[PDB]
Amino acid sequence: NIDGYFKIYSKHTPINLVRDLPQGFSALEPLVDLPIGINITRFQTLLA
Amino acid sequence: NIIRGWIFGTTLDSKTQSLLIVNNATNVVIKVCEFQFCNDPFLGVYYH
Amino acid sequence: SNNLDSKVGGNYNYLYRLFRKSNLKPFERDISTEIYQAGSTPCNGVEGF
Ligand SMILES: *[C@@H]1O[C@H](CO)[C@@H](O[C@@H]2O[C@H](CO)[C@@H](O)[C@H](O)[C@H]2NC(C)=O)[C@H](O)[C@H]1NC(C)=O
Ligand SMILES: *[C@@H]1O[C@H](CO)[C@@H](O[C@@H]2O[C@H](CO)[C@@H](O)[C@H](O)[C@H]2NC(C)=O)[C@H](O)[C@H]1NC(C)=O
Repeated sequence: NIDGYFKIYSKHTPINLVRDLPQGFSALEPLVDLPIGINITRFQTLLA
Repeated sequence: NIIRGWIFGTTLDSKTQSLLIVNNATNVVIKVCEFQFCNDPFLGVYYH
Repeated sequence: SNNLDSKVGGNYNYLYRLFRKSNLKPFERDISTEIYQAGSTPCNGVEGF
């Protein structure tokens, strides 16, 4: 989140891991830039 | 598809703005509001 | 905009921030309506010295 420009980069990799963050290398491509203009100091994920 | 989004913000309780990014089954929604978040937030599924 | 934003009794709809704990960041927007303090005392509720 820079100057309200909340920037998201992402990647999706097909894996077969069972219980760890997969060891390897990949680079995330920028997808969108949101003009949100707010204070982001904390965050929390949403689960099903 | 168990992780579906995030809450971002300094105070997630309508004293300030906050960002919701949430991928629901139909269409992902991105919103910046003085949201009044729940103490334990989630999304629920009927199984079978 | 004196033909658009001025009223003969005073157009008091146009607010600005008069107090803040410190300066804000480039293109940030402060909308907080919490009571500020000019003294070393804490302050609570709607008003105080
Ligand atoms: C974003 O929100 C955080 C959390 O409220 C702010 O941190 C506060 O900073 C002020 C600075 O004077 C302190 O007096 C408060 O005690 C801090 N609060 C907490 C809970 O740490 C932060 O300043 C905000 N950032 C911006 C740029 O507005
Ligand atoms: C996910 O959330 C979106 C946004 O709230 C929902 O989109 C709504 O869909 C209904 C039914 O078609 C429309 O009447 C509303 O106007 C839509 N709202 C907006 C803001 O687009 C969507 O239905 C939700 N999906 C699920 C699975 O509940």
